[PDB]
Amino acid sequence: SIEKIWAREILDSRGNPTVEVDLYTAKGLFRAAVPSGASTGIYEALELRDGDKQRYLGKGVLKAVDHINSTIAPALISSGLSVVEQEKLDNLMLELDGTENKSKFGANAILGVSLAVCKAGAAERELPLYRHIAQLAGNSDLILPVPAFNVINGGSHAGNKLAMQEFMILPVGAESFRDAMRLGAEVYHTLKGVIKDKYGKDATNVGDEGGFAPNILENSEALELVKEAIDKAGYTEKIVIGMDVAASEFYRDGKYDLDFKSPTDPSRYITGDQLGALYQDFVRDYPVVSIEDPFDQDDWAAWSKFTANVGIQIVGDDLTVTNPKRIERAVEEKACNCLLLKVNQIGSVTEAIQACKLAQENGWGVMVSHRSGETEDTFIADLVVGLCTGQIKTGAPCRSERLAKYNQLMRIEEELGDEARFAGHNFRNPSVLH
Amino acid sequence: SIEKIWAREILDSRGNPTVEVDLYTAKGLFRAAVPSGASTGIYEALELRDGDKQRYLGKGVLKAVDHINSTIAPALISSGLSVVEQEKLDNLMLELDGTENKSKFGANAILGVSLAVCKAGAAERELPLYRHIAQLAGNSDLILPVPAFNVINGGSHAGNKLAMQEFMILPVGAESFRDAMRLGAEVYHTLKGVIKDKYGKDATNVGDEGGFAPNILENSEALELVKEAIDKAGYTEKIVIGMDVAASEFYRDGKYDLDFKSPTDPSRYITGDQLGALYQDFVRDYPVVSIEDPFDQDDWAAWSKFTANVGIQIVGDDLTVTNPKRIERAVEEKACNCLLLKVNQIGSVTEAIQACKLAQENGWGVMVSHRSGETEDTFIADLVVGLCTGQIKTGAPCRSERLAKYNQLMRIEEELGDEARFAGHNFRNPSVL
Ligand SMILES: [Cl-]
Ligand SMILES: [Mg+2]
Ligand SMILES: [Mg+2]
Ligand SMILES: [Mg+2]
Repeated sequence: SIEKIWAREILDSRGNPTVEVDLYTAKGLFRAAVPSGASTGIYEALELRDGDKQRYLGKGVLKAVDHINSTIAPALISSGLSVVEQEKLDNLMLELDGTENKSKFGANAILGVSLAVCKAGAAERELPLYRHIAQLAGNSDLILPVPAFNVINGGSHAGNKLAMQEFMILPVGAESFRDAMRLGAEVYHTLKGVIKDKYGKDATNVGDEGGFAPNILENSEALELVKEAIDKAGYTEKIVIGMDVAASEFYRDGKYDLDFKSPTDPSRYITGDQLGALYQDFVRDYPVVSIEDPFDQDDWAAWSKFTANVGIQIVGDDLTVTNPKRIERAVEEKACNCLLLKVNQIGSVTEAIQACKLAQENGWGVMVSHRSGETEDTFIADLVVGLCTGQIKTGAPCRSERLAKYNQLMRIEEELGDEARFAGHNFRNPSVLH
Repeated sequence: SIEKIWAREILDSRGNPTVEVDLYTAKGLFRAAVPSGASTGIYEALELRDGDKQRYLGKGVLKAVDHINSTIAPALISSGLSVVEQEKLDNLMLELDGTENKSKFGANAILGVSLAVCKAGAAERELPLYRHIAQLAGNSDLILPVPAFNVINGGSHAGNKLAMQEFMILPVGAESFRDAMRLGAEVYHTLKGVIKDKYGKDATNVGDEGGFAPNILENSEALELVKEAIDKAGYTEKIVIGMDVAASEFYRDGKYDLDFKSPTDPSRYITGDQLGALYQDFVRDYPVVSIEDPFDQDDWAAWSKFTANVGIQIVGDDLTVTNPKRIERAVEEKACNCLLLKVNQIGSVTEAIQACKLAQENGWGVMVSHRSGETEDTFIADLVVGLCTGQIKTGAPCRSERLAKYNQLMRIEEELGDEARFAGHNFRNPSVL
């Protein structure tokens, strides 16, 4: 039932071009936009960039836009398939591309259409997007996720020495999602004053995801600042800490560099075992309940060893790239126990849902995720609810490419009323709350 | 007519609560959100905050929301008025409020509904939002505005010694609005590198509007950095600079302090004349074609004198605070020649349009503006096009509460097709195009 499709180039939260797709049906216009990461794993589906240095510094996405309007569009229209057939329409583009990593049209082109298709499908069945997604996934009793706000940005997301990428707070003890937003925001505002008083005002500017980017090096200090903010806000024991190390960003010849943003100096490099011993101290001295990408995307041995020696959540991101093939290996080698779900790491809604179900069926938790480069699109809000993962990270409660998703989640909770439950302390496995 | 009105509390780009309204008609759902404003004041409309220091540091807006759901909503529904009747519906809310500055219900409450009504009205007319606004204002020759990107911040918006508040780049030489976005984005990224190499990576983070706030004191240094970025990007002949001094922030005992962020010392204070002399140098040495709030909101003498002695655009912000009465005085005293248009500062769509037309009818330019605390709402994009102001400032090309507007403007340009026209070098008076 697809009448027409038109893609365009828009700008993401960092000012870089990205793909946006408008899809028309008898129900009206449905548009979606595609995110873009900065710390991208080498195994992620291909993000097709034009490479025209004389334009957007080679970051244009006209090629991906043209593939959509000139090749993908006519094909989906010809199929005559209803937009409710997410799997059939997605597989169609997959075949049309014909490559494993979507290197012909680009994962950004395919995903742009896939997303618009899903929104049109929900309208076709007269249902909110989150409910439609739930049916596509095979879920009934939906639930609001615990939000993980990245309030201190480091790594390749900020201008500071801080090597680790994200320090997140999770309002596990909130009464509802709306309440979770309040605690998150309150801690964030308290944290601004905590940082300002110790490092000055020039340390309250933010990184790509809205978290403060203080001029610090020690990751322990970041944790200390967050913990102090939590306590000062009066939410100790109601808010826990999450981390995204994104170790692949500072992996240097088997070793790890916790100061890679400074002039290269191998003498400061540390081994995997040392890095792991550091994490143990963090989990011991701080309320750290989740650590994402603690080791390089290829350093499997380190993942298995660490995970087997911790009782917290270990999240695969660059390790798994929302890819079933990589997920299968991680589950067999018990490399981690949670999957970070990024629709643009694989390239289609169908594959993302499949990756999610695969993790869930193996006892893994699943945290839906934005990319460091986001747009005003809010698809992941409805996605996390429909997939009942119980957890999502989509930024600090700062910068609207972040708030747009959090605001949408509050609207979802409002619409569901007493039909949905907050994940709370069961963010790892909310299927028990039903 | 209106079937239902439901308001809720959402978070703005800084993490503070604000008002969002859902308006229902036979046509469907129409929602809009309100940007950050001011709770206190004497001229501008005031936003109503809860004041509960225990909740959101006292920045909640539950009261404003309550007024919409338990008061405004039922009143507008009963009237049976069509959403196409913007003026009548807005007037009804103004009378329901009673105050002169919308201090009872809150400017954020009234504007929220006003914005939703306008979006719903456009649907009833079966027209895009920018077109509906154009008809409400009496315009037909729509025009795409030149964007003014705030890439370097100072004053109260930064932790540096830099006194002046905003340093913007305007792609007046762009071929279209889409092209203007590319130029702005390319210069922004180029600027980031220039700052990283000169000040260090630790100075490449962004402020509330997405611009950079390097540790600098000299205002000429900020201009120098922007100029270098423009040149390095290769657009020296297509991009000019706009400034927002926000002089009210450093106005001291009838004088001005270009280092007010340092320990008080009136011996460094400068007079209006001296401050104007500095601007004179900025205009001669850099491609500055526009300066906002060069003097205090009450220092009328300095405004009129400066405007009469320069040829650049002079924009009233705190001076005019989007207020008809203030605008009238500024017009009669020739204090400035451009109105910064902040819808939430007046409180209603109807009143904002009237303030815009008042300015335009008096030979003034008009630059639509965002607020420090923005939302994912894109209303002002359609507004600047429908009003044909020729210029808008809604952030650096960074942080989506800014990009949402810019992307929407690109969609509008695309929608206009061949009829699309870019203000370009005539951003001050697109009336000629
Ligand atoms: Cl403002
Ligand atoms: Mg990454
Ligand atoms: Mg990650
Ligand atoms: Mg101003």
